[PDB]
Amino acid sequence: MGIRITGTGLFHPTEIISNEELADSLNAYVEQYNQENAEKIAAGELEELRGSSAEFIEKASGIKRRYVIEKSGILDPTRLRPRLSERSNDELSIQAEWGVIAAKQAMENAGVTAEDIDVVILACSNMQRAYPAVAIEIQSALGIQGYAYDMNVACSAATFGLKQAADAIRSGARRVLLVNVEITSGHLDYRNRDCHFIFGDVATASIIEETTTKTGFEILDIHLFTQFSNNIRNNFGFLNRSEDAVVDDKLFRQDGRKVFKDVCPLVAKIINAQLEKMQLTANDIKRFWLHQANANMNELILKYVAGKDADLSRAPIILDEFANTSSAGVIIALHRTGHEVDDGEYGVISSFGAGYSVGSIVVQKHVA
Amino acid sequence: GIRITGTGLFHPTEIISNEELADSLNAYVEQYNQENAEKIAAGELEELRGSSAEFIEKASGIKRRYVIEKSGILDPTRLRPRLSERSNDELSIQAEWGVIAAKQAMENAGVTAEDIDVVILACSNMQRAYPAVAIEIQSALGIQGYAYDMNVACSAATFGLKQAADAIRSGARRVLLVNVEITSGHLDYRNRDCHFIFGDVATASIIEETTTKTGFEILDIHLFTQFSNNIRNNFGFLNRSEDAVVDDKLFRQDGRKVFKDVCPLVAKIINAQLEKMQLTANDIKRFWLHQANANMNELILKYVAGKDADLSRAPIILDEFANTSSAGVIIALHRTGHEVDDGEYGVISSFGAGYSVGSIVVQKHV
Repeated sequence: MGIRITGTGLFHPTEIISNEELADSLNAYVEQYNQENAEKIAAGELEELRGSSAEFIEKASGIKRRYVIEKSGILDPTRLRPRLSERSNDELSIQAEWGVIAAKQAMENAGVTAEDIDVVILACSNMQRAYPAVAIEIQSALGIQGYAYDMNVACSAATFGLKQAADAIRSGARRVLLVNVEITSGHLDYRNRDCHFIFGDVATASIIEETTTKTGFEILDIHLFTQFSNNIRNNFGFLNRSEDAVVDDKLFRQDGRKVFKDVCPLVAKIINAQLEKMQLTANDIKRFWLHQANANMNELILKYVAGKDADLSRAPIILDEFANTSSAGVIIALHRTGHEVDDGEYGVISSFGAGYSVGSIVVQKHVA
Repeated sequence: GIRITGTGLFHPTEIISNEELADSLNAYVEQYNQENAEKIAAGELEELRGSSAEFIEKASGIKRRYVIEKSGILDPTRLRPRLSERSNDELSIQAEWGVIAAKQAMENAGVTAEDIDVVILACSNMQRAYPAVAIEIQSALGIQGYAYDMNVACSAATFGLKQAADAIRSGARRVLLVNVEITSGHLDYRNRDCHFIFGDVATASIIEETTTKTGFEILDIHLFTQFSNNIRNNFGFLNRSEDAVVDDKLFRQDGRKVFKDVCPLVAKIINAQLEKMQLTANDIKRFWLHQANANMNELILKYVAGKDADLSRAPIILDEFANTSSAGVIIALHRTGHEVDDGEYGVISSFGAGYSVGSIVVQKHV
């Protein structure tokens, strides 16, 4: 009791890549590859590459576009990664800069200032460097005094981060700033038709406070769950240098079919057990804020936990515009539609994905 | 009551002595300084400087360190360990070490996998971004619940202990906290002012809500961060997109500035914590401090206790392990927790990069 999400913030870069631009770009790479390797095709030595299309992407996921940090290099079929420049230690890192922008909006929405915050958690799927923690970089750019740390549970990092925020509040923290900064274009493989469309870039932030007198979503129950799986994995890391690594697996890899099979029943089972635990039915939940990877997966999970005739409207979809933003997804959804929940009504925040990880939070809105 | 009831320790097999390391770097610089003579006498590339086992020990108190693979580190044409990519079906290197340390901590604590609700990997460098290595560790141990990766570099262990307590305060029975530090994988062996600092280790700890198990009860925690570039490594996943070229993808430090900044900061945190808890420095049986610089711990101990405080109160293990980053303070607690008798108090304090400081007052219970 007494712990509320009182504000959220959102930043996305300016440039947009539509499905068609992305498909056009990969088609060119696949075409050139299949020419250059034609004799290797006819020989069965190397595997031929298959193009993609806007319809195949949208039908597979519900994604239509995504925001990206830098558009040219991603679409450039001879580059297939954003065109970025190294920054000097004296300027904000990219990740710290995005985090600060999202975080200032969360703070302004919650009506708090730097001196009001005690903890800064950077919770996301990939940190730009190991030390000093980018969370501490964000913390000091904002002028916040307390402590900060980086934390990684991939797609579920925001719901784990909310639990850790609530845990620190129970122990004495007044207010926690939770920040998720996902520059997925830095570790996505744009050569692969099966994953090149999945992810977008974004930063989100949340202010979590101990309060009974500010409007916000009070956290009622948290279920976190992990179970190791290699069905989503990125083997890039600081030991690749010492391994003299050669395997081409240093970016996002996924068996999408197995993830879909494994995670849908996992999420629904966790949500249902949580609702039972809380003496609530699915029809007491005004909004399900679900992970934003795949609208079919969401509709599936939604129709199990709720009725088959539940209104589309109760599980907001933002992935059409952002693609999958990994840990940031549920926060985007909450940021865009929390206003659709009435005073006293209930909501569910649930992330799921890599690691296998699942986090599920029951909340109830209070208006001050 | 929340209590540290077991610790565990794994280090790799091979040792590198200061003399072996100094010999190796000296081979590297004498040879480099030959390949680039037209630039030593031209002022474009500065002449590189060697060192010695004497310089190393005086600077730090370090005499040796364990490393994951010795030959490639010492080889002046390579200056980094020789490792092999493992397949996904194999325990990764970092999960493997953390498991070995975890099993020992569990055995010392008298617990099995089924007794553990949370697994935290708190260390200075994760081997990969996802799936979290903590989840690989939890799986391999057969633990149920949830796991996650957390990074505050040198202070990861004390920050991790805090999150362990928080998680227990909110319903967890028991937390396994693991620190795995393959510092040889991001150290710059070309640089005479840092190439000796770090060693490799894995440590683990069990934290429990209990009033009946022998261990160290957590009485107060104070964590602190404040951004500093005085310790930094710019290696990361965006390096490829930056088409990065600066030679800064390894550990880098301004050793003098960290010494001046950190020493008083830590003593101030400790002193303030001591006064908060109705304690004097004479009440503290043992100070388990970060294990980076023996002179730094010497000075901190005099900064908080008497000029007359005997070095027995602040155990040192960096002579054998070198600086083990987050794990260092857990090695010291593991090696000398027995030196504290029932009802006596202790202080666990790590500090370092980020500027981070974490400090914990404990009291031993039988």
